[PDB]
Amino acid sequence: AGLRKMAQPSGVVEKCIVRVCYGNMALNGLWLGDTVMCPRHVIASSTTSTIDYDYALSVLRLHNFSISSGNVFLGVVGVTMRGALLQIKVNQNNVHTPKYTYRTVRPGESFNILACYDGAAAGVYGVNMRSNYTIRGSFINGACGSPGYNINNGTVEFCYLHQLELGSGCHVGSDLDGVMYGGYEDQPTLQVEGASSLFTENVLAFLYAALINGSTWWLSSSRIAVDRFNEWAVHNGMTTVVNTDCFSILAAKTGVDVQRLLASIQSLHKNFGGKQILGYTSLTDEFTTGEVIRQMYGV
Amino acid sequence: AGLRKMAQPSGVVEKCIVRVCYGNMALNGLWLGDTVMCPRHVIASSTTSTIDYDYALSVLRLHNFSISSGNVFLGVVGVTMRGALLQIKVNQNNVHTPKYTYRTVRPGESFNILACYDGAAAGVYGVNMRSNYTIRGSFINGACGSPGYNINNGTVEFCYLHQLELGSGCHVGSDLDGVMYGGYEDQPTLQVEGASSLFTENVLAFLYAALINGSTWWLSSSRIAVDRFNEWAVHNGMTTVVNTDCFSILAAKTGVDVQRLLASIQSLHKNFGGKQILGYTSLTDEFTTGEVIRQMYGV
Ligand SMILES: *[C@H](O)[C@H](C[C@@H]1CCNC1=O)NC(=O)[C@H](CC(C)C)NC(=O)OCc1ccccc1
Ligand SMILES: *[C@H](O)[C@H](C[C@@H]1CCNC1=O)NC(=O)[C@H](CC(C)C)NC(=O)OCc1ccccc1
Repeated sequence: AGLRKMAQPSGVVEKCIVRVCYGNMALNGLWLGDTVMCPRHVIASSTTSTIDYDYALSVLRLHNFSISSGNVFLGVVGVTMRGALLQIKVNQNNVHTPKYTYRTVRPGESFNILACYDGAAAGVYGVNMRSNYTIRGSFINGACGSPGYNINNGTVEFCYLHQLELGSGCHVGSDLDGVMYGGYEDQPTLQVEGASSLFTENVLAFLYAALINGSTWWLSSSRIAVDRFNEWAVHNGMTTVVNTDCFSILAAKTGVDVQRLLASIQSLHKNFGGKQILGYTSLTDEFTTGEVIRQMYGV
Repeated sequence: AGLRKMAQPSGVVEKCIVRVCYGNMALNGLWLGDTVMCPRHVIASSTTSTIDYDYALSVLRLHNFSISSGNVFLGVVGVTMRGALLQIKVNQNNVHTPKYTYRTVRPGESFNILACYDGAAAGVYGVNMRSNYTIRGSFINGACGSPGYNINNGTVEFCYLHQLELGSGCHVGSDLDGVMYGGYEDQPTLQVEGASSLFTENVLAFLYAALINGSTWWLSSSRIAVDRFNEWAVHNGMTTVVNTDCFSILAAKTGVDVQRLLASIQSLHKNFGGKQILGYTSLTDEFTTGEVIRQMYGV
């Protein structure tokens, strides 16, 4: 019993973290095979104005990099621009490289953050990509380059490298192709986050978890159809429901259909805060159907 | 920016997990040196009526154990009772044993859980020991023997091995000395959790984190002496405050003294009136001052 937001174990990723320094900047990189990937703002000069990154690369000198795995320093052979990342070729292969892939995550999907400082892992926690392509992380100065990952059947799927914090305190990365999530710029100029909405398909998963754990006080007797709910959602800070086949096994185990949970969601919006669900805010959207099925029933 | 309940990286503990099977029982053990520690109910022939564990040990057949680290099987040399644990001497030293200590945690303290099934880590999350010596876990069948840990200066401090779930779904372990937290029994008979109170010093830490992250709408201009607050606390489900030295740094960073936060707690203890603080709709006691200082300022 219980429901907790968990991270997948971090050991296989920990041995891939390096410290990457250039000039006055220091952040983290991801060392796989004979390449280190890191946010390109490590080569930028200090300025609140816009950075011409092609110019910064044109004046770069390879001997000004300092890249280290612990107290072992890696020699730099070359550098390539990769979107908002640098691909740095080094003279040593990481013998602890796991089997890995890259994958760009989509809104509402969960993954794991390995928060790193000075080229070493400090903390690990699960996150969920919001509708405005930000995550609700915890990062302070020095965290850039911290990776996000999922572990799928022995292969590490890398999906995020940390890049910046917005004025609201939420967090933005790029994928490992160098594409910034949400299209935000890797620039120091002021940008404000897009509007954020609760991810309704994840709220549905959370409410099924609550039923399985014996929480029913919030359950409506009424029903509302998916498309009518979706019309209400986009005026009330919630995302539309697109996928429902994923709920079939949860509806079968609990005896409760999606239309009943959608009506419950509308009512919870009306006395919002009056009571928690399993000790959480009643409209919690950080859990996916997959995470719930794993925690309730196993892998 | 941000505040997240996070775990310390799990890599050094993952290499210590083994699968321990006996008869119809399957759980997890902790392999350090040439010893495997696991909950002694692995040798119980029921978990349904009161168990004479000394008898169970006296009729044990060493060969009926199956202990494995991945696909490496460990030979059992002998078995000793250690409180609510078995101390199993095995024929191989774990070469990946980290530097480690044991320590029994106290109410209000945080640590990390590595949830394990079939002798392998599946998830990691942070917890905080309640005043009734239970934790807010997520565990299903097969999780017993999952360890709790902290890491300090590269030394692993083991403080918990998972033992049982109480009727309400909260979770109980033993320390690595074999002493059950809270004096609960490692017996299948009926047990109910004791009364629980919110840990006020942790609620204070959370409100300081909220201030550092720009959440101030709830902050009282009024204040209340620690004396007066403690009279209210014991009739309102909260612990008394005696240590305020742990807030000196946070009060200096924010300019807000403890007495104003105590008045705010009184106002917020019933509800947040429909608003949120760092995403919460009710007070949380899961964060210590140490976690908050680390996440806001590093170390
Ligand atoms: C890389 O370590 C850093 C991570 C930030 C630092 C504070 N919390 C974080 O997550 N990223 C940057 O400093 C980034 C560099 C740009 C060239 C992309 N800029 C940034 O995040 O500053 C925006 C900001 C505004 C207001 C408060 C805090 C940060
Ligand atoms: C060890 O794997 C197991 C972990 C429980 C199982 C369900 N969630 C857990 O944390 N511990 C026990 O099964 C324990 C055995 C002692 C009483 C000897 N008994 C227990 O936890 O209460 C029984 C129970 C079983 C299944 C669900 C809820 C309670």
